[PDB]
Amino acid sequence: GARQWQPDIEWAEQFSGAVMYPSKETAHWKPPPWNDVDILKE
Amino acid sequence: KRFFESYHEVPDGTQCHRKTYITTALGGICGIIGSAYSVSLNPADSTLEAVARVGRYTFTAAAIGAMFGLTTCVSAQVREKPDDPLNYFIGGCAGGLTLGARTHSYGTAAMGCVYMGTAAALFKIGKLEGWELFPTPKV
Amino acid sequence: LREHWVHILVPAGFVFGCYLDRKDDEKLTAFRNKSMLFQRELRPNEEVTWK
Amino acid sequence: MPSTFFNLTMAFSLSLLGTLMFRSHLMSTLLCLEGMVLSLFIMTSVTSLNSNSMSSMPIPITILVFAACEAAVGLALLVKVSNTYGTDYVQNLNLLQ
Amino acid sequence: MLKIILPSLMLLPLTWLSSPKKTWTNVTSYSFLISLTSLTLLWQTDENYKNFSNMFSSDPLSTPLIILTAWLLPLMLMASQNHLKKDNNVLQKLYISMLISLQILLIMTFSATELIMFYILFEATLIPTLIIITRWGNQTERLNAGIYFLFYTLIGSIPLLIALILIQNHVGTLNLMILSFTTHTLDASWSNNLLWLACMMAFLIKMPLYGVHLWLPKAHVEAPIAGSMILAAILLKLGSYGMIRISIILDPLTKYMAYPFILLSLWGMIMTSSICLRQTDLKSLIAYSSVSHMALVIASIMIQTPWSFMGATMLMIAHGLTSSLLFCLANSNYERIHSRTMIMARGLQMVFPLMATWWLMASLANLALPPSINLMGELFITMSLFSWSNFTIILMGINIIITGMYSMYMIITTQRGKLTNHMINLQPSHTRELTLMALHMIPLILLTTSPKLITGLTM
Amino acid sequence: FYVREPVNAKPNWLAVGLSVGASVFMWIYLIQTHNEDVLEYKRRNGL
Amino acid sequence: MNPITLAIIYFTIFLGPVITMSSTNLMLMWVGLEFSLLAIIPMLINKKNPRSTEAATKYFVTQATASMIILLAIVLNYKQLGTWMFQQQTNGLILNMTLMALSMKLGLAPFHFWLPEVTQGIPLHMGLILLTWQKIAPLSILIQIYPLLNSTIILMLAITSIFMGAWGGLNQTQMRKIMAYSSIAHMGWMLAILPYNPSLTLLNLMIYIILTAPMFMALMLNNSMTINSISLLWNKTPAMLTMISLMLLSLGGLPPLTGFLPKWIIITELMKNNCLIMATLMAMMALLNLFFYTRLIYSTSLTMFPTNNNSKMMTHQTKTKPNLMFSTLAIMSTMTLPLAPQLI
Amino acid sequence: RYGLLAAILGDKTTKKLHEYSRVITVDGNICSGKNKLAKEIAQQLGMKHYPEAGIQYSSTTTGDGRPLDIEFSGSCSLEKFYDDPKSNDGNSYRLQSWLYASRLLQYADALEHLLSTGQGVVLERSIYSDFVFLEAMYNQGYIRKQCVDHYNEIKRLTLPEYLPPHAVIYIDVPVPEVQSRIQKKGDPHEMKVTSAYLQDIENAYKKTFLPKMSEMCEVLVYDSWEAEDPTKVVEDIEYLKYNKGPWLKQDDWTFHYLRMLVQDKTEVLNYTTIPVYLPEITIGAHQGSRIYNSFRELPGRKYAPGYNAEVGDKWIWLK
Amino acid sequence: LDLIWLEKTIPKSTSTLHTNMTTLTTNQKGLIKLYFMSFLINIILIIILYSINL
Amino acid sequence: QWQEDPEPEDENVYAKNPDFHGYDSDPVVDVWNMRAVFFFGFSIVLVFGTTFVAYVPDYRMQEWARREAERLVKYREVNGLPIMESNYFDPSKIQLPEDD
Ligand SMILES: CCCCCCCCCCCCCCCCCC(=O)OC[C@H](COP(=O)(O)OCCN)OC(=O)CCCCCCCCCCCCCCCCC
Ligand SMILES: Nc1ncnc2c1ncn2[C@@H]1O[C@H](COP(=O)(O)OP(=O)(O)O)[C@@H](O)[C@H]1O
Repeated sequence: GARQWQPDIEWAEQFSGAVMYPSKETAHWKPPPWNDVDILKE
Repeated sequence: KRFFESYHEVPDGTQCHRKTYITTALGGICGIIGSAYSVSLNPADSTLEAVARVGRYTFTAAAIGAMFGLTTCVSAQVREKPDDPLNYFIGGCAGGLTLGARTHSYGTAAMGCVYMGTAAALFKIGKLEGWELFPTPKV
Repeated sequence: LREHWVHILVPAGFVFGCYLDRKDDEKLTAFRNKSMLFQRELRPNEEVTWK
Repeated sequence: MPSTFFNLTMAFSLSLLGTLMFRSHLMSTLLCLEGMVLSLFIMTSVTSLNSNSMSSMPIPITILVFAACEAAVGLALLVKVSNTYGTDYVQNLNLLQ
Repeated sequence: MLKIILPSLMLLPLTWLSSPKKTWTNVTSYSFLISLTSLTLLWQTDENYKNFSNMFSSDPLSTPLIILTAWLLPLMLMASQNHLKKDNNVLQKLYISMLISLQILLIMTFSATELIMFYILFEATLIPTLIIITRWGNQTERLNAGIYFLFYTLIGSIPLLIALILIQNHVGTLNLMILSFTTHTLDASWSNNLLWLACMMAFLIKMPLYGVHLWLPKAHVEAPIAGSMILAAILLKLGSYGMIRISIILDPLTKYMAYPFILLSLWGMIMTSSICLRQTDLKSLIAYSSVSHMALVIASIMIQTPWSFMGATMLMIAHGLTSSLLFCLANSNYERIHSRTMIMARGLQMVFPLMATWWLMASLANLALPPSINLMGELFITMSLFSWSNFTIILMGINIIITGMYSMYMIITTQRGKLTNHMINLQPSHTRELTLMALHMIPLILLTTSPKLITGLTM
Repeated sequence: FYVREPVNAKPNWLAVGLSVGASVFMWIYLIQTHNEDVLEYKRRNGL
Repeated sequence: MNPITLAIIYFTIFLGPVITMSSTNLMLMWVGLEFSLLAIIPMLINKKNPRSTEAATKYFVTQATASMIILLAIVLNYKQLGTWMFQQQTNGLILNMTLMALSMKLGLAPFHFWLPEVTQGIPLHMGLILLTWQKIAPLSILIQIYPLLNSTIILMLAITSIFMGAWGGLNQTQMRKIMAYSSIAHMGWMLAILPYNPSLTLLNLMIYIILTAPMFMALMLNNSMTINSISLLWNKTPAMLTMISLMLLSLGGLPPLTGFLPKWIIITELMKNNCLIMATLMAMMALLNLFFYTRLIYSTSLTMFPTNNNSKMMTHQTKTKPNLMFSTLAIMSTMTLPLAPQLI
Repeated sequence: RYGLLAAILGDKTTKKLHEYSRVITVDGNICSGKNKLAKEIAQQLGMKHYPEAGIQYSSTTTGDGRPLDIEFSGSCSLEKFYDDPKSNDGNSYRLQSWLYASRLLQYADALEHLLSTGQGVVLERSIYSDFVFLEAMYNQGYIRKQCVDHYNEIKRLTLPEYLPPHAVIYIDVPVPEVQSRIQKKGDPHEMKVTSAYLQDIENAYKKTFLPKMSEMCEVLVYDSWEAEDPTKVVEDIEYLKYNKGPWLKQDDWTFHYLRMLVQDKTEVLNYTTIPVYLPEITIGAHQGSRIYNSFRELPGRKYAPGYNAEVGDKWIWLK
Repeated sequence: LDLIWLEKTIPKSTSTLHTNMTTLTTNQKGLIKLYFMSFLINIILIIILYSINL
Repeated sequence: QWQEDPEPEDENVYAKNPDFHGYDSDPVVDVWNMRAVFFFGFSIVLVFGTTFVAYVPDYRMQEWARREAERLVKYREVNGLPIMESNYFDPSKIQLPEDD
């Protein structure tokens, strides 16, 4: 009848983002593209 | 350099003027260096803004330098005991407090006091016990 | 030794253990009988005091 | 020579300050980088020449041969950059933040 | 001492190689016998400590523990057969092995001649424990608890590492035998006054002192029952064993460098004892009971009088057995109740008649009822503390009154009063639950008959 | 069986013979080295 | 890559460190460093993604200026001693240059900014080479010249690196950069004992190589550059969860595992030499490194993060196996401690 | 397995390629009698005709090949897709994401057959054409905007690496006539599907899929009548010139790397499992552990192919 | 004294001290000019460290 | 919302296996996991162990010292020597710092 609490989605969310402890500005930072390739072009 | 060293030569608690001056300089020097890294990286927006930051960091550091020097020297004077880590701790205690104020935070003053003072005290002990830092290889 | 090879694991450890602890003695046998409090002279037909 | 050897050394430091203080175009840097190799080549050749140490003249040139390719690699990276951004400003090289 | 150890290692092969259905009985039955081989060390018919070999030794202080460390592995494996019986057959064999390694490591740490062998094995025990607490911990907060348990011990540990390497250079060997028969007298400098703190602080941390004990309440709360038993019975006492063997050196400084801790502990004993008085989580109350009854020990391993030391040795072995008993019965209520709250589950004796007798005897062991080693222990620490300063009785006198109050409150609001109306009906007691208890108390009754065996090095 | 057969179903018999045979060459060199060694040690020293 | 080119490059990336190590004429040591610089740049841009060109252009400029500074030291020596190699007499500033320069190529301390960024834009594979077969070369040059370098600077770069590495790592969530940061830290310990006992530098390196090489081939087995990515390891390949746990705690100094020995003997050697100031502060923040190592432990092993439904699809398909090296380098690394005396 | 050793010593894809060797996909609405054309074209050039990707296509692909239980195959129902659109649990998105993974496996298996054997490939609808179902689903209430972004992110990450279809065929029949085609085939789930939803599917192809691919590959539009006449369509394929497209630059030393990718299924869909936690996609640790700890216990799956004795593997003690 | 004062002082403070220190040291533009200058500063200080301790 | 299992109830193992001993669900393993635990637990550790521990002879010499005292007290009293002389290490052996 017990479920050692496995982490939910929210616990997981924090580890996303390009910096763990986001700063006020560094918060704006966005995780780098998984493919290691960026969208910029012009 | 013969200068900074002078701080140590005269017995502690004596010639506070020199002590405070020397301590103030070291802090200020650190201020410049610290501001420099702070400006080189995390640059400013305008030259003036950065000149200000250099000033801010320099003064704050110079202040922590002064109060450390002044408090430790005087604490020793008033207490009459020249060799005592406690003198320095009171000094480091004060130094942290100045940092706390400049940063407008009581909390920082807390950590500042404890951490900074402890460090300074250890310096006194270090000198008293002849601890060697950055020693030459003697294996 | 079939289906009982998992019951003779721990017991075997004991034996090996005892084999080593009596081997450690063999190494630390200086002062075999050269200690001051217990330095008796060898009784007839006895090889060494403590083995 | 002792006097001159100074000028060349400060030339290398002035070239040092250059490559360690970027400003816009990279090709400037690589160009500066090369200013050092010239200063090193000149100093190595000068002392070898006034030490009459002919056994070492090979080095003044090995320095240039390696430095040339080094620069070749450097420029191919540069061409690669103004093919991906087309402006070669040290300014846009910040994706890795 | 490689029979208490090699046969132990072989347990690991048995937990893995054995059938999924028969894995539990092979492991529990065999370590019961492993405990029987452990009893041979008790045969000391002379004062000379028994130096089995260069690295492995057992003296009066270690022997009473090595036997307890070997004894609890059987019990730990019997208390965790329920939870951990819902696992995948490879999570079990990991838990069983983790428990096995703890006593392998703990048996060696308590039976180690070289102090740094203690350190390497000492700080290794965290790996098995952190896995037991974090991987199988029921609550959301065990990740946090694990962090607290690793950092408080680790930050204390690196100073000891520097200190022991330091004495090796100063004296030339970390061998407890020699260090004892050699002249190591610190010189009351400012630096030595730091060495002393470096060596004692790591031991003082895992022996919760009032200042750094927050790790233990958090750790035992979410830890599984087997981890909580290990932390209270053997893990915390690792700190005490260390303080006894390390203060052989640093002989002069503790005369005056102890006041800070002694006062921290005795005032700490009162406050830790008191907050037990109103704490809603039962596992929480037992944990603070553990802090207070261990605060007495750091105040006897510092006064350093013969009686203190064996008061300490008596209490550590005794409180170890009692605490587990309390943590084990707390779990039995937790599994049927499904909540740690003390207020729920009132009246159990009405429905679980015997477990209540075990609860009563555990509480009487918790408070100092007299024909118990628990009381002999406190009576002795109390005596020496009085010798240190007659005033100490006041503070060690507020603790006795408070200790009586919380010990009986656990019995009064958990095992008496009207029954809870209809919590999930409470299934009757398993025979395992009751034995796991009987196995804790029957040894407590037997040891109280002949206290000499657990009296320490001093006497 | 498998729709996509394993690549390992019947043993790579080379991998056995260079794995088995290699190990038996190791021992016969190792055990040889020891006894040979013991001798060199004995004669080089007193015995 | 036309397999021929692959050979030429790889040979150079391998002739590069080897010439450095074998030669004594410093010049020949410099060109060994130069080749390594030329050989690594092509591989770095193999994907040729926009991030990559940035990586190489940074790595190259940082590497090139340092290479030029190392050459200047050799050129200056040539005039202070006719020899082409550092000697007892060498002017102190001449050696300090070589320390700074070589500490840039190795990326230690206040020059630690390039490494984390190039480790972020290169593949996991070329990440390993950039971290471990490119540190051998410069370190060789330092280890050879140890008797002559300054104890003060090294220590400052050592301590700084330890701190920068640790602090940097705490915030990072990208794995490539967590490793880059760890390498900065370990590199720090290595350079701390160089002035005192070079032989231990070579142990604190090998162990780092025997620890990092398994760790990265683990990160790429599932090619996860995110902790979230490595956290779903339990579904993609469950067995590596056990050893990934021990290797990362081994990378930090926890006592039962092999990783303690490098820190333990470095501390023993520094205390033997009396740096009980420096050694203490290093060991303390070394403990910060384990915090971020264990935070990853939490996500990957001790706690099971939620996974996407398509993960079931990847399970179905046979998982291409991890090379044997993983095992042999995971065990020799996680548990050799019982054999420390012979290692040192 | 294929490796640079093999590439260095012969084994080049270039010498295994022939005119009939191309990647040809035929895409249509839910009901274009597409199946027949493909098998027909396949029969024409001996092309290995790959069937339309299915929920259990991956299970048929791996090991025994017997169909897996629904929860083992990601718990996706096309059946439930239709009867419960805009479902609370989102079976429709999970169905679409599994479908994209299945065609990713199918396309990669197809490319592996193409570069190894050299036989050309017919795979019906492709990953490139999969988007039309999602576009239509977002057009109506089936999927929400982020759901779309998550699919697009997976598509952008994995699809570019694989080379484009050589040519694409378009068997088009009008929105109304497919629904009557739907009406007579027997399943009731296919019946009662939104006419507007079918409107959005074919519109998405005409608006985006055919023009886009009209440069990347030789699109061959065919009306229903041209269809059902495999001969004619087959003729036209044999008629088009395979020139325009990225395939032109595939030198042998370039194909090798592509081959080694498709050769590794675990990578083909590496980015299909990216840790983006949208709620429908998430297994969940407790359910996922049980599903894995159950899928892994199926006979022949506990251990790697060749090593599980249950199905009759032998020689394990020497493998 | 338990909970807040003995958790804010020792266990939590050390948590914060670091957290804040990582935030400043790791908030980097990523631009090369900035980073490089810092190399300049370093060379300068080390030049001095040798100079003053000549 | 994400997919996860519905709370698993805890079974009343006492509903089937009404003789449940608490060790395992299937009955024979339970019986054989208490028939071996009460036995190896109580029957040959608490009994054989206490027997052996009780018979450890003169533990830590405290059975020897109550006789050695008796012959020392017998010998010291009859020969008139002080029962516990006041210095143990003889004063003659000690070489006290002479000046101080
Ligand atoms: C000095 C002591 C140091 C510490 C020793 C004890 C801790 C060992 C390290 C544990 C670190 C990982 C902790 C969390 C592990 C989680 C494992 C898990 O989640 O289960 C899945 C995993 C792989 O699964 P698989 O074997 O493929 O089959 C089952 C599929 N569900 O299942 C497995 O991984 C099974 C194999 C696990 C490894 C077995 C290790 C057994 C314990 C080793 C103890 C060694 C004691 C040495 C004492 C020395 C004394 C001098
Ligand atoms: N991405 C998708 N989303 C939903 N359904 C899909 C998707 N891809 C294919 N389908 C299903 O495939 C069916 C069409 O296949 P069908 O034409 O019957 O196969 P065949 O080619 O054998 O005739 C449609 O009913 C449609 O629901």
